[PDB]
Amino acid sequence: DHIFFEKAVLEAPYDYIASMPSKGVRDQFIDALNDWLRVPDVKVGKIKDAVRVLHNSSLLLDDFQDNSPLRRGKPSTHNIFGSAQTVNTATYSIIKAIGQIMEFSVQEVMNSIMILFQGQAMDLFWTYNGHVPSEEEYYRMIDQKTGQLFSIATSLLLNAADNEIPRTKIQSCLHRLTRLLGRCFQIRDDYQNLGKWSLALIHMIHKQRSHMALLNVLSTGRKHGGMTLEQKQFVLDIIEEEKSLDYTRSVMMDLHVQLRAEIGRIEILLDSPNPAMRLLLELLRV
Amino acid sequence: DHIFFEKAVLEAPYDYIASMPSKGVRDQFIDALNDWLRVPDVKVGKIKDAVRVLHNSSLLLDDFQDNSPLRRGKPSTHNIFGSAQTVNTATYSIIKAIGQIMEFSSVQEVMNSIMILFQGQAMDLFWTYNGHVPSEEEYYRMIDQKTGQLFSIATSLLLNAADNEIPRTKIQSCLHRLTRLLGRCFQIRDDYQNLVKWSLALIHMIHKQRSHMALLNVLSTGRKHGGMTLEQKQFVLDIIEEEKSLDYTRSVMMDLHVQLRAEIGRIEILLDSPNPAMRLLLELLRV
Amino acid sequence: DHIFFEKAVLEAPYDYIASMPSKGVRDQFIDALNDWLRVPDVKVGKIKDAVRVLHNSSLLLDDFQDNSPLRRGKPSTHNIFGSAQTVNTATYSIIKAIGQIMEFSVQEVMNSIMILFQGQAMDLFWTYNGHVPSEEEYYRMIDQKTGQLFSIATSLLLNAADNEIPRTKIQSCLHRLTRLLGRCFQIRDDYQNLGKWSLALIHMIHKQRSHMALLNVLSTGRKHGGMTLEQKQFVLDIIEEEKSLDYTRSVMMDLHVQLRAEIGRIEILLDSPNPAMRLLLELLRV
Amino acid sequence: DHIFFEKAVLEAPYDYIASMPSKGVRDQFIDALNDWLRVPDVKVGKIKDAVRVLHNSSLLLDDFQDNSPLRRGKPSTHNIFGSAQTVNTATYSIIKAIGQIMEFSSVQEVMNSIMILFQGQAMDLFWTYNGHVPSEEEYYRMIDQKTGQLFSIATSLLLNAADNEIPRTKIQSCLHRLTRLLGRCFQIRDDYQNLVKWSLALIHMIHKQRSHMALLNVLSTGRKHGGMTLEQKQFVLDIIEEEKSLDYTRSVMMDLHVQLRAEIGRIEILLDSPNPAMRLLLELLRV
Amino acid sequence: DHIFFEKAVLEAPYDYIASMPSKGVRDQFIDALNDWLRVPDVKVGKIKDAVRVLHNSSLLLDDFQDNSPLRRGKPSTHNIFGSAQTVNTATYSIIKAIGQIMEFSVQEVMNSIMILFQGQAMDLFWTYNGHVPSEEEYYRMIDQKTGQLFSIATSLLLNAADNEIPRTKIQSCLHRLTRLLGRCFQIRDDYQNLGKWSLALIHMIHKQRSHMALLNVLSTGRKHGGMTLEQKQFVLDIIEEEKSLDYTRSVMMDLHVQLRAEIGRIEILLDSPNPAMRLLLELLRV
Amino acid sequence: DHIFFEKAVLEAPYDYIASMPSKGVRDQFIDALNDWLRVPDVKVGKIKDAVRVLHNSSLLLDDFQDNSPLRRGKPSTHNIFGSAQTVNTATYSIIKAIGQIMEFSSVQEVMNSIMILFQGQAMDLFWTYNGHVPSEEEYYRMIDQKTGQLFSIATSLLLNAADNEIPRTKIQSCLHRLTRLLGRCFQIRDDYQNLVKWSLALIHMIHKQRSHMALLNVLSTGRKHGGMTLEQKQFVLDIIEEEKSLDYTRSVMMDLHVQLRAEIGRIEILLDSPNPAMRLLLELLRV
Repeated sequence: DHIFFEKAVLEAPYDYIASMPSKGVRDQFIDALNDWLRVPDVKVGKIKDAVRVLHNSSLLLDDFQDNSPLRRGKPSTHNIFGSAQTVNTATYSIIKAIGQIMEFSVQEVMNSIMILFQGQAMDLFWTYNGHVPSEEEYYRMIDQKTGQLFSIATSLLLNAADNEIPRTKIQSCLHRLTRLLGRCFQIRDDYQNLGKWSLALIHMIHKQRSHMALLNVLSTGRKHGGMTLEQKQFVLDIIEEEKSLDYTRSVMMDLHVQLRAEIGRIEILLDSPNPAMRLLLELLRV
Repeated sequence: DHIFFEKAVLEAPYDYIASMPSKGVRDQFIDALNDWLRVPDVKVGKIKDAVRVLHNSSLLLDDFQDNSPLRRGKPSTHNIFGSAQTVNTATYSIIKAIGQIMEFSSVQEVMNSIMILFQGQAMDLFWTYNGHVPSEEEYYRMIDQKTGQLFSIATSLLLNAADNEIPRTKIQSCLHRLTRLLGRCFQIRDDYQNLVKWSLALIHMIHKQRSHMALLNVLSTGRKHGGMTLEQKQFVLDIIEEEKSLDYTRSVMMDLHVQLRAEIGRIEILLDSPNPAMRLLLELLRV
Repeated sequence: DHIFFEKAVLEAPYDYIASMPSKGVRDQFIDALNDWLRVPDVKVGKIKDAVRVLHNSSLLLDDFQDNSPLRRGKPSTHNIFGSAQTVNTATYSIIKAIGQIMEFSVQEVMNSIMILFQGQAMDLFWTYNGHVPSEEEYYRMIDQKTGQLFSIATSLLLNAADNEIPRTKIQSCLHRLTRLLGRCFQIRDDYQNLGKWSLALIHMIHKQRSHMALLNVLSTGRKHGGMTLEQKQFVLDIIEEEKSLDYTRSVMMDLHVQLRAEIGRIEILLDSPNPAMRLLLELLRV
Repeated sequence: DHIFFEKAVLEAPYDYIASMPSKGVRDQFIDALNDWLRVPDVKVGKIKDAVRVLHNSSLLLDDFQDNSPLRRGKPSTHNIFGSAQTVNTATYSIIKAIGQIMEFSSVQEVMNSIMILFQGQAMDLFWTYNGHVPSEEEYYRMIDQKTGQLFSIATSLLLNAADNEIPRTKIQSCLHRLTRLLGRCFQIRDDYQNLVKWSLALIHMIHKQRSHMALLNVLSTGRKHGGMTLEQKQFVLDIIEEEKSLDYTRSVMMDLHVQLRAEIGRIEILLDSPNPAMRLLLELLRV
Repeated sequence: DHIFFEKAVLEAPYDYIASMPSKGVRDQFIDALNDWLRVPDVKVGKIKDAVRVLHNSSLLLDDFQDNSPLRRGKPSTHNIFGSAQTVNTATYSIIKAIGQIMEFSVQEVMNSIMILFQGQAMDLFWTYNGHVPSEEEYYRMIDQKTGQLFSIATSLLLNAADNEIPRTKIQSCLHRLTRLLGRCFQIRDDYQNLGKWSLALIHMIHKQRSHMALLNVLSTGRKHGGMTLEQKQFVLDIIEEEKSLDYTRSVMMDLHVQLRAEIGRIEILLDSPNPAMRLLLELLRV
Repeated sequence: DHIFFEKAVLEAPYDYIASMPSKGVRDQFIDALNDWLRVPDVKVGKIKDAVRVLHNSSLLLDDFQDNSPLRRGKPSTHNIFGSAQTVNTATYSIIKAIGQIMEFSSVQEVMNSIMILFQGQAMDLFWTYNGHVPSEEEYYRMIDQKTGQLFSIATSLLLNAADNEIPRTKIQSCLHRLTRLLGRCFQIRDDYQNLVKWSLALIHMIHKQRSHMALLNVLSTGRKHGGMTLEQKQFVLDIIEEEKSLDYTRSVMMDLHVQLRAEIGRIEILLDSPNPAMRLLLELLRV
């Protein structure tokens, strides 16, 4: 009656970003995963819906301060509803997502979600206090979020997997695959400007030599809550001349080698070749 | 450890406001309620700890961007960690609280209890951002959805762990009615104390009283500035005091005390237990 | 001597906007009106001059805070002289205009001008406190300003009308015509973005259904003293999909029917067909 | 009614500052002036009411964007209604005042009287915005155009309604000379009181005294910041006090009192009426 | 060891702007001057290096607050290191420059540099307190900076001049030439937008008539620490219609006449025609 | 004159802070040092004047953009002349100071002495802007490069003009060691006084003590805001006082006094001159 109006208020900021183009690597991963596990279409639908809400809510919490517009006539959610409403809808949406998950123990599910916020905590902490994460810390952070969200999807699918697949023989390789895939996806994605960092930027800072100019723009942007368009150009130009993108390409090639090995290992564990998964891996390049 | 370090980062904004001195009404209500239910001290402790986390996280989530200090050597949590870390920690803390609830237990019922709090806050944030002053009825409905609901959650948890010699089914209806009305009484009183985000006096003066141009305009000035300074606040106060709208609040509270005293009596009779603790709590919530 | 310098200071902000292109619908209306009344060219000149000063001064008072530039190298008057000088010149110019009018009773003339500020008061009041005017209030506001300024011109012309036209038989229809024409002109003009409002925007809010997104951008722009370019795009897109411009077109078609009736009624009262007035009405379309 | 509501909106910013306590000099001057002219109490009331509206509207028009509160529970009109509503109401109020003037009456002469006020304000706003410090002569010419002119308007209105047994033509010249000089005396005094927008002391120190680098630069700092804070103001004050430029103000005021006392005497002789009220007013305008 | 790192910090903001394109009129002047004096290539190199450091450091002190980017991906030095580091590096660089100069008396060298700051003082003073310099004051300011920097180069070269040139017979004409050349270069350069001023703008203000609009934008920009793009357009448009660029062209033509006379006088003092110097003069036109 | 006017413009920001009351330690150290070297009063006067110009110019160069007033009627130099004029005057004043140094004299040695000050300031500005908290060792190296160096410059100048009966070569090594250690002692003390840009206590608590999350985050908050307000400062202070890191400062200063008293004694023996002035100065630099 009047409660439908209240719900419409509560979910208005969510419905806003939920209409944006997703560029669904995650759903393509779940589809590829299900070519092995063969979970009923009805179930993977709910699992997709669950992790999407989880992913969308992550974005709302991430971009609740963002002022830059999303599309042509679509401002940031913050520029429609303000920070407070955005944050409140986001927190509610996560809890609703967890409630939806509880249909497919309790403490285990809660812990899996909470790891995501452990990851975000480190990312936020480092950003706010001006720490450039080492490559090792960068990876651990990715594992606790982008990799973790991927892991949640994998676990839910394994739980609802067809009765003719051996879950215990496969759970091992499946999560090693998931962790490496999320890392590969995140590294690839952070590369597609040149997240807040990149493998190139991180390596350049920590590897060798003085780039006083670079240290100082980052501090400048940090003081201003981000860098301008010119400053970003400047940082890209430094990275391009130091040949630091070549390091990223080296790591990714090795990452594909590790991942192609994991897939074949699983393809042999089951009697199922997975071109879809190998296809997805091949499209996460350079 | 290095995961202990990661935990310390995550909990750091929570540990900050958690050291602030609390109001005390919530724990006092639980103690007064337990004089009936006689829940084991260990269990009420966990229940107290759980709703406190739930309460502190609520504070963090709506104070994540105000700039006024809490005490002299205590800036706002926002002015220590920033909005992002504050909001992230807060959201984590709520999930951690829900995990703690289940630990001493239905799953969907627990979730629905928590989510009501955000439906109530959604309306609060909606009205504020779009310059709508709540009607007295909407103001109550919001209070029931939040402050009344958090009290309700505490009540539900106590009932489930009540000593096996009290009749939970005979007492359940009366107990939740008492809880809702007391949360309202607590909130109205609290908003009143803070007057001299809304107030029953301010609500009544806008809807059932005729055109005050300076009041409406100074509210819009504050609404589009994030908040009013002291002189604007004082100006709003001065208007309320000359129109004697504070008397309306006094009237509602007195009637609310009558309802509540009657509700306590019914429960003091259903059980064979007089509750001077609950009645004292009621009396201290004066306007 | 030195007083010429002082006057040049006082009227500098006025001379600034007075050189802008007017897009004179008002003067075309006065010309069309004079095809009936046949007021001496010298007199309509002074009347045109009077209402223009009145209109220009209205703009100065309206845009004394505006930061957006007018033309290519022409910033807002505020960005040349500041708010204080702009406001002071504006108020002076209105009083001078009234003095000029007093050549063509006193309390009646003063009252006619004061109605304009009654209209602006409601517009400013609603804008500042976040009230979206109903269609009825929107009309009453238009009648008290854009329609009122038009009415002032009509009255002045009627007063100086040729001796062979019956003022008493015509005054009735003439002011009904003027009120409807100003309304039609304002509705048409507010449409030419998609004033601060529009008939479409007003109707959409008040007619039917929840557009949470729409309510919230308006509140956001209100807090910021106007919306950005993206937010305006967003509002247009919502109105375009809700087919709300179709309501405006419906009202305008009806408005032209009422107005064509008024013109013919006057064309028959006198023995004078007025193609110029009908031409003007036909160009205020969609 | 619904037009009464519209009126209330329009007059709301005016009703706000109209409740502030006034200086009182203007009404006192009119009373002292009426001890000569013996205008019917009803008429001087309307004249007082008219120039007050004219005065209040002037305040609104140049205080439409300063952010400092007037009293403790009284923020600036700007900080209640905003600039737009303040400016719109003010402009309306001036026109309403002019309409009131005609009501108890030439048309063009009345308009010209009002428009002088804006010519004077134009120069004030011009010099301020472009960082020009007025010469003492320009400072007087501005005062005559505004504060002196408003007093002049009051004088003209009183004269026109004067008791039929006083010779208006014999007294007119002396009366306007007195009015101009008293407006100047009132303004110089007032600016002096506010020192310890300009001041006679500050004007004199810049033009007839040699190079003070810190003073000029701190003025430019304030001019491009909208205004100086207290320490900058205090700094400006400290410079004026050590250069003893305040003594120059004292000198001008003493000479002004001599001129004014002589002017009152001439009028006290043209009429057979000593005016202790006007002389008391003069004496109270001390530096 | 660690001191190399400290030096790299200290000189990081200097190395930043030192890589920018110079558009070296100054070096072309020194080359032209050396066609007479014939100072050893090694020495003019150090002299060029000295005045460049001096010039670069001048820029750092001038633009330590500037927010506008220099090139495509090169923000202002202020937007990399902040004002404090920029100012500190600048002051250090001047002192190092003076130390470098001391290889080619002491009080005379110090005084020559200090004149530069006397010039900047007047420029900064006038800008901050809203004084438009007269043409005479404009010239004296130029002589104390742009002309003075040119004079420093001339003096250093004269000191190291070949033994077969008469320094005493030439010092007179050489410094008159230098002063006039710097003035001509600065006037030409200030013209290449339409420094903070121009000969046209200065003349227009001081020559004749009221341009209220012009006075008020300048005050507006002054309050805002500079004018926007539109305001600058507006100022150019006023100058272009008042035919004030014609005054600049008049002064420059006369300046070339004076300068061509000085060059020939020197060409006859020595037995050396200097096409390079005359070439440089010819390229400082309009 | 019209060049005297130009000079007045140039020196105006310098003349402003030059009238502020000085700390006095620098001149007191020179006087105590001259009790050994017996430099003619005329010469030490010029040396004092020179290092003062050098010191005042340093203040101007790093206070050219802070907005807090110095006294009640004394705003920051920045808030009188702006950053540009302040920075320009400061840079000129340093060059003028160097010219004064040469006047009462090597050229390259004098320049190198001055340039060390900017190498030290470069590190200070670098660490601050990029959020690096100096290690105790780096903190000392910076102090030696600046405050210690300015003292060193004064020492070198005194030595060169010392009375011909004191052995400069026998005393040079001990004198510079004393100078460096005293500059450090003066700076540590001064930073300590300002606690209750860095401080030895704050430095020690971050590096040799374990994870304080609120401290690090509030520093970053201030670092990206240009500076902390009073409550943030007070909050930082409250943390230092409960961790008793102030005791570490006390320990270093006591050990520093032991070293310095030993150094004075060696010089009191190399010369036949006890220096109660230098020892008193040492003792007054207490923590």
